[PDB]
Amino acid sequence: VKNSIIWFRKGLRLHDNPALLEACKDAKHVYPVFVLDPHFLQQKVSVNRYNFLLESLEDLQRSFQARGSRLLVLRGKPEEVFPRVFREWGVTQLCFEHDTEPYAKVRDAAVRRLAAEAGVEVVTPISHTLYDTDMLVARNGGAAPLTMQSFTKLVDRVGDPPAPAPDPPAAMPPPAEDMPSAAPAATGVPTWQEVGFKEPPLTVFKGGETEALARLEAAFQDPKWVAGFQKPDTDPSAWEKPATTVLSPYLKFGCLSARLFHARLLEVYRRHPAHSQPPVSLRGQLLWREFFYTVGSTTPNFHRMAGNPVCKQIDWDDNPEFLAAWREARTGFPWIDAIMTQLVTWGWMHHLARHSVACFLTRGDLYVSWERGMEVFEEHLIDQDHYLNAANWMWLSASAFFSQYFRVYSPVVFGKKYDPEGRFIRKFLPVLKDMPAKYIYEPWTAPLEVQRKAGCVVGRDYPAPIVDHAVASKACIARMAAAYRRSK
Ligand SMILES: Cc1cc2nc3c(=O)[nH]c(=O)nc-3n(C[C@H](O)[C@H](O)[C@H](O)COP(=O)(O)OP(=O)(O)OC[C@H]3O[C@@H](n4cnc5c(N)ncnc54)[C@H](O)[C@@H]3O)c2cc1C
Ligand SMILES: [Cl-]
Repeated sequence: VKNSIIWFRKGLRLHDNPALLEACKDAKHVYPVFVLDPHFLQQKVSVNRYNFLLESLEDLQRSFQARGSRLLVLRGKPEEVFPRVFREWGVTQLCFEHDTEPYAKVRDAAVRRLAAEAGVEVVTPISHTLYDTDMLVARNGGAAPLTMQSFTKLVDRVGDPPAPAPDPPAAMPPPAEDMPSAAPAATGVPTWQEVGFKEPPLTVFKGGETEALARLEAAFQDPKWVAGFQKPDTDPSAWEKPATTVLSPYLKFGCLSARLFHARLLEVYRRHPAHSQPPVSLRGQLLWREFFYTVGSTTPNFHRMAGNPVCKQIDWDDNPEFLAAWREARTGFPWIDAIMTQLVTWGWMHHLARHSVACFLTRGDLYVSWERGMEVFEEHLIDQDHYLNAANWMWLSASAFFSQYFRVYSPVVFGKKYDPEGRFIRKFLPVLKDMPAKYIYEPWTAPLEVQRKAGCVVGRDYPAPIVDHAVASKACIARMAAAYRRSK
């Protein structure tokens, strides 16, 4: 008989899951498995992203229970768990979504060898990304395109991505009963308190495939907005109803299939001939994800500066004081501090909000390495993606892809163009709630009487600005100009 395991790592969903469809085919028993490291926090990860994963697994558990099955959260490392459960469950086939991250390739290689020793067939379909990323490289002459414009001409020569896979059957072959490694008390989904966290999650975005689909349909309720979407024209100060889809955490964990997203976009585009085109369109945003995935998977040391063949080597400063002030939202610039407060509270900010804080920390003001800001983003972001977080930090620091280091966002003027009353600022920084809008972006310019009437004295309730933007930015520009000249 055929007994199979569908191993969840990403792809935390039942829709468009070719690995699950293959695991169920002609199977007598199916073991849906997620491997959890109970010593993860005793190693970096916020409760917001880890609870988002737990809610995603809880959503999987209900979906499996609704089809006569059950999700098994096995404790331990995969190289030690699978050799046992291969023999105990009589497994003949192992199925999991292909992953191109560096750690994934080492882990998957090791598991593949253990599977061959136990006589277990391994099927690893591609469905995290739109395309087979190795096929795009092979189609482009053996090297990944380094520009979005050339990357778009490649995907247009390849054609549409594969259709989303059909849904699994209404009933699924259940796990075998009374197997010791499948005991319910040792395979349940843990809560955020049980994995070690002490502070509760504060984010407003709930995890799981069900939430991902409901947010997808909400984005498509207005097909004209989808068709006319232009990323650079969206509002970073909008928080009550964010100006973009906020599908990034679900695409990161695979709660939403990118191919389903892409297939829905094409339906709307066929009916609205004036729809926006890449790179600004909503399809263009999925292409940025694919573009960065294709470059980064074929570039060694992509997440670092040294040894990265595509990253500029810049003499970033080792200023721990500037980094701590930026990390703890006490720079003295309310627009910067409000975004960094949203980072720790929600785990998600609008793309241009991330532009503001990343330019400020790196090539704009503090001249700290993009790797340091990256480490802070990887801790709190619920959409934390190894390749996207890398490439966008190298973009914002003018270390890769982007080179116009003379374009420097003002931490005073940028948000003021969207939100002159500072509603975004008062939301996330309630200490400035009573500050009049004339000084909300520049509280140190307010007279002492106004600061006292609003109960926010600069240097007592809210910190004074750590740098003068006009002085700091001119220095960063002069130094970036020399870094782009000394190289060749
Ligand atoms: C410094 C910095 C760090 C970032 N780190 C991450 C990260 O860790 N994870 C992440 O998902 N995105 C990251 N981004 C990209 C961008 O911030 C988010 O993808 C976007 O803000 C998510 O909101 P959304 O889903 O509403 O985007 P939408 O505008 O709705 O775009 C839809 C989808 O397209 C993809 N996408 C959009 N913009 C980009 C982009 N610039 N690069 C790659 N994919 C994109 C995402 O999968 C997103 O869900 C980063 C950008 C910056 C400037
Ligand atoms: Cl500006």
